[PDB]
Amino acid sequence: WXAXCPA
Amino acid sequence: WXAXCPA
Amino acid sequence: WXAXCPA
Amino acid sequence: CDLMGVDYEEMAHWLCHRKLATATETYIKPISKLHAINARDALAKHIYANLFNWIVDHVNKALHSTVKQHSF
Amino acid sequence: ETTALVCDNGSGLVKAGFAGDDAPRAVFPSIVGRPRHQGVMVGMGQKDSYVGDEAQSKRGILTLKYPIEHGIITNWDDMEKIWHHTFYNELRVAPEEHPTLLTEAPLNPKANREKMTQIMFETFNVPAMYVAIQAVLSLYASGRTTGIVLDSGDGVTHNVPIYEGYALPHAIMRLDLAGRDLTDYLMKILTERGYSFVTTAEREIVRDIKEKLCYVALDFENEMATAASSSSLEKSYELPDGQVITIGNERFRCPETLFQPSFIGMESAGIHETTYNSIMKCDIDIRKDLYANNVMSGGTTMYPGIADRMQKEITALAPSTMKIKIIAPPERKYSVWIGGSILASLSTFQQMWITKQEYDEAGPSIVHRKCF
Ligand SMILES: Nc1ncnc2c1ncn2[C@@H]1O[C@H](COP(=O)(O)OP(=O)(O)O)[C@@H](O)[C@H]1O
Ligand SMILES: [Mg+2]
Repeated sequence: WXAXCPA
Repeated sequence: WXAXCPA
Repeated sequence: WXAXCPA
Repeated sequence: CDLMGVDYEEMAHWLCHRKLATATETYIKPISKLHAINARDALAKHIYANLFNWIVDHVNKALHSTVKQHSF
Repeated sequence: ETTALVCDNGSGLVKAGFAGDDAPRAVFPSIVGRPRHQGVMVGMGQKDSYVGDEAQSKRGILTLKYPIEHGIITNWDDMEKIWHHTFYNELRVAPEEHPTLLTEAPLNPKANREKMTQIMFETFNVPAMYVAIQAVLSLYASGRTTGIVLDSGDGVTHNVPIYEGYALPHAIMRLDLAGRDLTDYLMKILTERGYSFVTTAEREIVRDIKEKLCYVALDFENEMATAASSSSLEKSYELPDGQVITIGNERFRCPETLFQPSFIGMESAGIHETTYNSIMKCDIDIRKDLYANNVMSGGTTMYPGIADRMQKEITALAPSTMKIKIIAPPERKYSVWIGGSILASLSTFQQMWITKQEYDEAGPSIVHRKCF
C-alpha cells in the first residue's frame, strides 16, 4: 500500500 | 543446518 | 603462484 | 590543576573519557555529560572521604601510646 | 556472593569472565586443532588435540576445525573440549560453584539450546544456567531500552528491534553472511593477484589480513574507478615467512559483499536493506525511535567506514525527515559480553536462572519454557 502495509 | 545450509 | 604454492 | 599540580590537558582528557582494557587491548570511550558530571562528583566525594580518614589517622598517631593496651 | 560466569560462544572467539567485570578475562579463538603429521621424535610428548591459543601457536602442524558455524554447534565433542578449556585453564575456576550465563543467536535450531543445557548440568554440574539472545545484551551494553541492534559475528548477522524493553519477534531478521564468508571471499579474490591461500591454517592468515587492511567504501563505484586509476589505495602486508604481498582495490571489495551479497551468490539483500526492512515491520508509532538508536555490535562491524556507509545508505531509504543515527561504540566487539556481565549481576535476575533442581524435574525442554 502506500503507508500502512508494504504494498 | 539440517537442510537449507551446510551446518 | 606468487605467494602460496611455488608457481 | 594549578592547585593540584597536574597537567591541565591530562585532567581535561580524563574527566571527559573513560578507558577499558581487556587482557590484550584497550579502548577509550567518550561519555555523556551526565556521566561526566556524576564522575566528577564521585571523585570529589572520594577525595573528601580519604582526607577525612587521613586526618583521623594523624589524630590517632597523637592519641596512641606505646604501652600495650590490656582492655578498653 | 558467588559471581556468575559469563561466557559467550561466538563462532570465532570465546569471551569468558566473571559477572561484574568490565571486560572479559579470557578471549581466544574457538578453534580445535589436531596433528596431521607423523610423530618422528620419540618422547616429545604427543597431544591428541590443542585448543585456542595453543592451536594458533602450533597451527603449521595442525588441521584447525571450528566447532561452531553459523551459530550452530556442529560437533559436540569439540565444543565440550572448548568449554573444558574455558573453565579449567583460562578462568581457572570450578564450574561446580558459579552460575553460567550462556549466549546464543536468535532463531537458530532448538536442539542447540537443549544440548547446550544438558552438557552444563550433566558434564560440568553447574548450579544454575541461563541462555540469552546476543542482540538483547548489546542494549544493556549501550545504555538503552530502545533500539534496533545490528549484530554481526564470525558466523551470523541479525537485527532485533527492541522498543521500550519489548522485543518484536516478528520483525527479527537473521542473515547468514558474516566474517567467515567475508574471509572465504577474500581468499577467492586474492587469487586474482596471484596469492593463493588454501589450507585451514593459511585461511587464518587471510583473516588477519582482512582485519588489518580492509575498509568499507563510501561510494563503491567511485573508489573502484579510483583504485583502477591510481596506486594510492594499494597497501602491503608481510606473510609469516617474510614474503610481502600487495593489496589494492580488492581490500574494499570484500566488505562490500555485506551490502551486495550477490558477490557471494547470496540472493538476499545487504545489512542496510535488512535493517530498513526490519524497521518497516514495526508499528508506525515506534519507527521514529528505531531510526535513532541503530546499534552496531560484534566484530564484523569493526571495519573503518561501516557506520558512515550505513547512515548514508539507510538515509537513502528512510523518509527525508527521519533522523537516522548509527551508534557504534569502539568496544562494540565486546559489547555482547559487557551486556551479559550487566545482566548477570542484577538482583532482579537472580530468580531467572534455571536451577539444577528444575532441570532435574523438567528435563532440558525447560530451556524453552523458562527463557526467551
Ligand atoms: N577489526 C576488525 N575488522 C574487521 N573484522 C574483524 C575485526 N576484528 C574481528 N573481525 C572479524 O569478526 C569475526 C569475529 O567477530 P566476533 O564478534 O568476535 O565474532 P563472535 O562474536 O561470533 O565470536 C571474525 O571473522 C573476525 O575476522
Ligand atoms: Mg558476536
